[PDB]
Amino acid sequence: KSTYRTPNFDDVLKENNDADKGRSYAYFMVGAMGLLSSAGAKSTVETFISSMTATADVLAMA
Amino acid sequence: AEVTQLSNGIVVATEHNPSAHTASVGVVFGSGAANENPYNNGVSNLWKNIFLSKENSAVAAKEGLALSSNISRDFQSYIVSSLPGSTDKSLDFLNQSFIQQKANLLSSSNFEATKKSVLKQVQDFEDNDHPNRVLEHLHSTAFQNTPLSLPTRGTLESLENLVVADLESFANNHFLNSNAVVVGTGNIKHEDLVNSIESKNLSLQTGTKPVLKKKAAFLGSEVRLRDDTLPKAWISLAVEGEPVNSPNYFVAKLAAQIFGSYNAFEPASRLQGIKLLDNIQEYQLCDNFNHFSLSYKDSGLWGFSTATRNVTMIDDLIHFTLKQWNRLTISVTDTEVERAKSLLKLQLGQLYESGNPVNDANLLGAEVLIKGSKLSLGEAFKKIDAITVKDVKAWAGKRLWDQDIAIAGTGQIEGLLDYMRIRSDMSMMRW
Amino acid sequence: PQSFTSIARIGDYILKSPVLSKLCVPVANQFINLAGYKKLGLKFDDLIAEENPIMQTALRRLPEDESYARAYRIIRAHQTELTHHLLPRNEWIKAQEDVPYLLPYILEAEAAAKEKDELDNIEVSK
Ligand SMILES: CCCCCCCCCCCCCC(=O)O[C@H](COC(=O)CCCCCCCCCCC)COP(=O)(O)O
Ligand SMILES: CCCCCCCCCCCO[C@@H]1O[C@H](CO)[C@@H](O[C@H]2O[C@H](CO)[C@@H](O)[C@H](O)[C@H]2O)[C@H](O)[C@H]1O
Repeated sequence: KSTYRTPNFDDVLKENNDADKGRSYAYFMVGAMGLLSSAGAKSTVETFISSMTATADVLAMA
Repeated sequence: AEVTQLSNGIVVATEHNPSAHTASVGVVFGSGAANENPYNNGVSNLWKNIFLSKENSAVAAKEGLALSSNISRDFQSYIVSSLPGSTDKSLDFLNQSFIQQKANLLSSSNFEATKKSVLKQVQDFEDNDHPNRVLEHLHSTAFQNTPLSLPTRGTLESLENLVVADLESFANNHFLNSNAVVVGTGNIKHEDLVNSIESKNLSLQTGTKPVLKKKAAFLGSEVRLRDDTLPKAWISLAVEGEPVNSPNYFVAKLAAQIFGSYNAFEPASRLQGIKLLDNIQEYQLCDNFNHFSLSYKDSGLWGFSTATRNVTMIDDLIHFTLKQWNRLTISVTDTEVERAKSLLKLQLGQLYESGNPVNDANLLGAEVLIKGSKLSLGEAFKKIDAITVKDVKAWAGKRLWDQDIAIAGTGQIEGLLDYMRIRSDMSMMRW
Repeated sequence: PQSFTSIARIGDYILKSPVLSKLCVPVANQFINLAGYKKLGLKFDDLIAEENPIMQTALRRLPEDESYARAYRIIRAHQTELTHHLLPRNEWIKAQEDVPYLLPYILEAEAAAKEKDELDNIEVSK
């Protein structure tokens, strides 16, 4: 079989609907994942940092 | 003095050269490998060889003529060379081969002998010509299932299945007056040629238009022909480029000139004003590389080819090269653009102002078939000098930045990383 | 850090000036004798830090005979140093022998590197 005769990929290849569908979907997915991870990371860092602030039993205003 | 173009039924185009000592007359058809199918692929290449067959060449030689033929993707040519005086003898041979003869050249013994000849020819190319074989596979994967994917020499499978009838079918469908241009280059006048052509009569399939089909499409992909028994790794990589007559035709050619060509064994080549050279010479990442901007009627390919014995550092070769390409979009300098202009002009001048009539014949015919005329260096140079840094950045941001690539490689390519690692390098992280 | 092209520029200026030459050279001679490298069998050029491209280019271009000689002086200096002794007086490098054998190779390499940098950053005035 000739190496010039490329195998069939039609079952996975998108039709000529829009050349940016794959890109836009992928970039939204990656962007939202980056977004929520940043928010998660921020909340996690603050959780630890705030554990070092004055505890509830030492705020005695006497 | 400006290249004449006359039509009376048959479009005749000439380019008189007073300094030329020879003359070339021939016919260029606006059909090439891109007009074949996967099953008759190689038919044009077979035609070229029967035209250059001994019987046909001996006849021409007796008359003091030399035959030349070139099979391209968009076009096909058949040229006869002779002294400036024997210019009419060329036309007779040309007329004979494409009007009188038919069953003479397509005889059982000539066709079979020619077929056997191109078969061994193509087998040798696929077996030994690694850099060109790889470039052919780049086209194949980049434009797969599209006209532009077919190799110009044809494939062994389709070649061994070809019969005289296939040749005839192609000839009847493409060797037409409406799909042709008779060219005249070297030392010859337009009137001398037009009157000698207008001297004869007939038509041979008049008004008949060539067959039509579906347009070329670029597909981000790759084909890997690993062969660990070969001494090097040969790689070709490219993005969708510019078709002929594209508004960015020259901007793309200039962009390719920025990174240019290189031969590690040539002292002066190592001293070129190419920033990529600072990165690749320290650990000698390659033996050579050459950037290109291939242009066709429906599409094009912009990228480079390289050969290397440094099989453990292929990832660095590719990485540094693509990082340099990234620069065309964000930081290419004015001097890089100015150096490219000068060298592009020299390249075109060497291509168009070559001392070869056959070369001029091929270029003239191909261009007049596509745009009806041939652009002059004077106009080309003006367009080139008008290109700015902003034009290069605008073009790169469209064709290079975060764009799909086509890859082809053979030899010791274990070190060539996966598609995505290479594809990710088409851009840089930004804030 | 300071280039040899710069050291030579300043130095040559002092040397070509009858006034400064009479005032600086004697001080330099005492500075060199107090340095003591010659007492270890070394020439000043043997002292130049070599872990940089300019020096590696210079050392590669140094003719074989001188390269073998430099190797010996460096090795002998290390051996003498580790024993915490100086070489016998007759083995000390004489002032006449304390020649800048590597300097011309260094200056040439620096000039070439400077030009490459200039050419790499040239501006075009249209
Ligand atoms: C580094 C060790 C911490 C990792 C533990 C992960 C186990 C899952 C539960 C995490 C809960 C702790 C915080 C919390 O309650 O936040 C909760 C929100 O949690 C998230 O969004 C979690 C998503 C996980 C993202 C983690 C990114 C990785 C951390 C990198 C740090 C440099 C509540 O948030 P809040 O106090 O309301 O602002
Ligand atoms: C430890 C927990 C902390 C988690 C924090 C999450 C980190 C999120 C990082 C998010 C985005 O980082 C961002 O990524 C995108 C790719 O996705 C980069 O994009 C780059 O590549 C993309 C894709 O080829 C190109 O389209 C783009 O033009 C280019 O700039 C962008 O320049 C970078 O700025």
